[PDB]
Amino acid sequence: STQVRGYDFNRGVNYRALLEAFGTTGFQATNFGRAVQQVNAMIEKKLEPLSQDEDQHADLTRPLTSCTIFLGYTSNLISSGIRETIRYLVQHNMVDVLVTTAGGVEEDLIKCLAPTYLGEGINRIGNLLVPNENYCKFEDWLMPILDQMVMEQNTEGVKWTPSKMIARLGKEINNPESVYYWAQKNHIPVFSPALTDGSLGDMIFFHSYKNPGLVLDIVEDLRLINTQAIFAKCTGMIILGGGVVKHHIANANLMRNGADYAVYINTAQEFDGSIRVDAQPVKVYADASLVFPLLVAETFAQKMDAFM
Amino acid sequence: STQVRGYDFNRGVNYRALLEAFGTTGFQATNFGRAVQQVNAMIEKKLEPLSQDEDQHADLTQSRRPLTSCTIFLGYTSNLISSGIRETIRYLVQHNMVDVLVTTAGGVEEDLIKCLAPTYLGEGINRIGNLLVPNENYCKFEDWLMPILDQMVMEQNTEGVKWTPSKMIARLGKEINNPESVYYWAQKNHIPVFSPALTDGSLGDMIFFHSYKNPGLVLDIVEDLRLINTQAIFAKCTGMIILGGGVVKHHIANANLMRNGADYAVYINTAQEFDGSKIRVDAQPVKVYADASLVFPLLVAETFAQKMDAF
Amino acid sequence: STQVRGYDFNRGVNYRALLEAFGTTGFQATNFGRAVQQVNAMIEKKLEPLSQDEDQHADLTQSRRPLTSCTIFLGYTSNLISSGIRETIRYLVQHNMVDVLVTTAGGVEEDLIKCLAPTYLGEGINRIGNLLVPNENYCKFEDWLMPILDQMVMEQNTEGVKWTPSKMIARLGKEINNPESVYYWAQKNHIPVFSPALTDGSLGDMIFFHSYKNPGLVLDIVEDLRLINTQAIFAKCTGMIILGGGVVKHHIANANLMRNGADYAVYINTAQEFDGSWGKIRVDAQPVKVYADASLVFPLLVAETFAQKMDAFM
Amino acid sequence: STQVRGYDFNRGVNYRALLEAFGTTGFQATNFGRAVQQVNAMIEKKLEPLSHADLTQSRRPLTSCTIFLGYTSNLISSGIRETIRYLVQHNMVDVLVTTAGGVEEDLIKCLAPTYLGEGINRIGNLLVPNENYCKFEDWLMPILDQMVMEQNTEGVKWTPSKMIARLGKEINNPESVYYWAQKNHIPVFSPALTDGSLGDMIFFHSYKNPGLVLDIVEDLRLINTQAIFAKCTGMIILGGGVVKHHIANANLMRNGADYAVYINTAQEFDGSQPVKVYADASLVFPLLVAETFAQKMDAF
Ligand SMILES: CC(C)C[C@H](CN)n1ccc2c(-c3cccnc3)cccc2c1=O
Ligand SMILES: CC(C)C[C@H](CN)n1ccc2c(-c3cccnc3)cccc2c1=O
Ligand SMILES: CC(C)C[C@H](CN)n1ccc2c(-c3cccnc3)cccc2c1=O
Ligand SMILES: CC(C)C[C@H](CN)n1ccc2c(-c3cccnc3)cccc2c1=O
Repeated sequence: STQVRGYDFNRGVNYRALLEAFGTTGFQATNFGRAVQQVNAMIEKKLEPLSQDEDQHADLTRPLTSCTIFLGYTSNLISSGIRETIRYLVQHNMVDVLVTTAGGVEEDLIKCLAPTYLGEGINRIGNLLVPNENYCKFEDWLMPILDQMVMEQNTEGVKWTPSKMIARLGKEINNPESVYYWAQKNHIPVFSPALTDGSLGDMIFFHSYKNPGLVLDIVEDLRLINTQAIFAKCTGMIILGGGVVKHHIANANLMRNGADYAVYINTAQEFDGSIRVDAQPVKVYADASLVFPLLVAETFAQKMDAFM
Repeated sequence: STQVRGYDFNRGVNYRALLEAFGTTGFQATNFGRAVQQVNAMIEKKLEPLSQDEDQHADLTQSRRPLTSCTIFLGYTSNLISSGIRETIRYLVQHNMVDVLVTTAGGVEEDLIKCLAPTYLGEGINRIGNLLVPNENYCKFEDWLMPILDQMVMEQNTEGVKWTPSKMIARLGKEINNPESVYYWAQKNHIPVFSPALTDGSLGDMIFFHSYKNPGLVLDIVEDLRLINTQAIFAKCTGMIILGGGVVKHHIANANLMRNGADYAVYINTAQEFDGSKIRVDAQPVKVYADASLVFPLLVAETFAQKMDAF
Repeated sequence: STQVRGYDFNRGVNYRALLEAFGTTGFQATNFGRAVQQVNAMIEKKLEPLSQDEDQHADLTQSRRPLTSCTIFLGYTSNLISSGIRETIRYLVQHNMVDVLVTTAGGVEEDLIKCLAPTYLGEGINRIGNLLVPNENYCKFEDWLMPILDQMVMEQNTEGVKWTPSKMIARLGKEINNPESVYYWAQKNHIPVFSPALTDGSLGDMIFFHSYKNPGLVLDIVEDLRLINTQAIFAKCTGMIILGGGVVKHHIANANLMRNGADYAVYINTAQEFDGSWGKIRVDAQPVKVYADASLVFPLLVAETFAQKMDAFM
Repeated sequence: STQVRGYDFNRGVNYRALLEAFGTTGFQATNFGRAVQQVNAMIEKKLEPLSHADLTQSRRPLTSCTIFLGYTSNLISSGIRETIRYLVQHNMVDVLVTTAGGVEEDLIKCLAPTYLGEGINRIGNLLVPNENYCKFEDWLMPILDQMVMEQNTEGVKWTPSKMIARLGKEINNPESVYYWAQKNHIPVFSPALTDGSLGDMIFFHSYKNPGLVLDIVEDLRLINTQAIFAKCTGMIILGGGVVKHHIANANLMRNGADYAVYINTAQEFDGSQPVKVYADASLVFPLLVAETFAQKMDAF
């Protein structure tokens, strides 16, 4: 059994030892240390070379690795500075699939046009402020792209889905601060059935009266996200801010393995009800704005050289 | 200014007086009393007669549902459909007391599955909090669903049907043909159901599996985007009752869309604010910080169920 | 196995059937139904006829309260006394439906102050969640309190009184002499009130100020430690109803003290577990926890339990 | 206005820059950055040279900022016990306040360890073997005998703070928070001292050796004189509302806190300017100390 012991500041400030001491500190500090262990296990799996046999399985679809990592996050984390943390992972191909919620696409693209501010015509998101002007700049940028998307649908047989639209918006924003710029550049698909539930939806709706008939099919994206999970050698999940992806994915009939590694960081409670098996997930009960940068510092950022 | 005073049990037990006394009890009891007041205000607005030969904008809404003086949006998380709140929601939909439903992944199939086999109390099983759904329930559902999915794909070819989540949910409600089903009553009463996340759970696993046996099903979210927005834009007045989480974010006022803010908005959930989880403005919402499994039946008893005669 | 089924409003509004249907609704509704079952079992145990040597228990407990077949401890946070749940608690104490009260800093003075001036709904003021207590209410209480503290110090110094929080709370309840007061009824019915944190808030500010005018008041917690323990040790059976937080931690079973675990334990609060917040001794029964604001749940619980057995307490 | 921007890991892992970037990250990360600013302001005030003992009835010399450190007992069961012990060891705080269990869980750890989980006492994901309490009871009983004798023969008027100082002196172990508090004349307040296991043992002891008195009114005067004679007041309150923020009282000559940080996961909705970080203090408090007190070790 491991004894409870906190970091001793009589040693001075050794940041690596202080962060490792979370594991023996207890409560959510211990969950954080278990999350670091799970994510380091994911990364070490991902960096294992595929055999010529495994490599063959992999190509039945970006290059397959030994661990396909799904990174799911709520839109609020894109409004926060965690946008930079996510952009870094996507930029360096450290994760394979993104899943987000309503607002999670446009809040990244808008930040390329105008900043979000700290608080305590304004959109308030917790202690953040997005001036209404930011949405106006975004709408002016978006409308011509929606025109091209409808023309391509009608003249070049394009069958749009949320993931194909998000790839197109990332290509158009053409800005290395953008999560979605890097995802499309690095062939990391982005899934968001809720893509139209917020401001981007208001704009697509408005656009549809002057230029009707845009179709966004969710069933083709249903097949694409499943293909990422079914053809994976191994599956990891890092899910932030809420239940963006429920942990139970193991499905014998679909040939879909459970995740070998799963980390959840959120402040949701269980009490109101909010093939390889599904591994026991690690849950850190904490604001991901605090915890996710610390997790990335102790895991992905330690293996930067291997992803360059 | 209103004095804090709880119900006096020396009066014995008058449930109406006990429930009204929540308003002066404080903390979330007071919020419950304010939620009762807001929903009763919504209902009284809805029951106001609408102006003579009123422009329906049936051509603008593409809906067969007649306009009332207050369009009520009822949003709820799937977990509430697994709970007994399924019965509470089914009652409101059955009596045309709400106009639009919005739900999350699982919120459709957990209602339909309960028509085939029961969900059980806990403490091959799917655990949802203290509830248990036997895996066999999903097997029965899949056997029932596959032939309907076949008909839906063929109707794209034979009838020019352009499926959306709302149109699929109405079809599944018609097929289940069971008056215990929320979705049976919604399609019978022309109450549309919106759920872009329709395919994110077990129903999605089945649609995915079916799509290799019978390819072609398209579910378009943009036509549903237009349908849900036109319900809010052509509303004379808007009410929102949102349960279990942020199924719908409160700020809907949009001058460019001529979309009024809600005049009345009630939220019942246990989510925290601290981690960030011309047109009429968005009225200040009432939030009751509580499990909707406790609060929603009490809310309905003191509001909709009091005005059953008018519906 | 019990099927999940909510109340069907097609039956109309039958409040008793609606409240019973919480049991089959799931999530915290089911926990509420379990809490009603546990409290009804506590009350039915309490109402079972006893035989016992009255003088004998009295000399061991140093209490005038007669033993029943179940000793019920009611614990609550001070915020619930600021709320309308003050009326709910006062009712239970008035009718001798509970045996012992335990509260936290503020839980005594917020009841006494309401006898002098009202607390108001919000959304010089003390804000307690969405409640407002005007600062003037505390000034009226201070004016009322100072002469009583003078008498308490005189009785200590001339009549050998050894003050404890429970003895002080009984004296304040006697002095307020107002049937709206929880503490008026507790002292009238010989229900002791325990609060080691009695002086951590406004009442403490006033005791502190008074000690400059009239020094040497002693409030001993060790004699109260013995009084609360003897209530639990000489209990035939123990129930706990704990509101608003962990006012009393549920594990009380102690072989060395001959202190039985609770046979029935109900907790109503919104606290989380995640941040760490010989067949002769009865075990600690598994508690029922309802994750809910007690301001909503406690009156419903009382309606379906204690209020149904009012006849047996007359 | 400050722009929202997270730490860019393209810059590599620079821990000081990463921790500062919490300030511009938003949500509770921003609150953490504000908490570091408030505590650094407290420390800078405390280290200002000053231009009392008969008024406070304390041997502790006044500084330019009196810091009250309040914490729930669960944090003493956690590894935050080490973080608290460090601050007390180096006289970086002036007054401790805790809740039921917060004294004995420090002393018991000097006799036997607490273990990680997921005859055992469970405290969240921590395990305290029942034998730990048995070793503590064996150690405690002789001290209680001496305390009652000193009361009855040497006129000692015990209070929770005087008992906690005595237990810290007796444990005589530099891993103990309460050892360092009594060594450094840092008083510890706990009216709830007897609500838990230590109370069970004092109660048991009272049968064979009756009449121990623990007075709370003398402690009421001692904690107030710490606040009244303060030039400036800082509060660091962990795990819950151990001390409510509003202390300003004109009639008592008691100033409000100039600086206040609260770290806990309590919600305001059921009725349970300071900086509040809504977070488990087991995660946040070591980071806060690393960027504040530990940076100024030389000055202490
Ligand atoms: C993780 C997935 C491979 C499996 C899992 C099965 N429950 N699953 C599927 C889709 C899925 C989607 C989705 C659906 C359709 C189109 N675009 C995205 C979105 C969010 C979560 C999931 C999700 O959790
Ligand atoms: C409530 C709505 C009238 C406006 C509001 C604007 N933020 N809005 C829009 C769509 C919407 C949708 C949606 C989108 C597309 C297809 N089916 C459903 C789903 C959930 C929430 C919203 C939602 O909150
Ligand atoms: C409930 C009790 C019989 C036993 C239990 C043992 N853990 N216990 C004891 C005292 C106790 C007290 C107390 C202490 C001293 C004076 N006045 C009140 C206060 C709050 C909780 C408890 C409490 O939880
Ligand atoms: C911080 C204090 C100077 C003033 C403040 C006024 N509300 N105050 C007082 C006592 C106090 C005590 C206390 C009381 C008596 C004996 N031992 C400790 C415990 C906890 C918090 C407080 C507390 O918050």
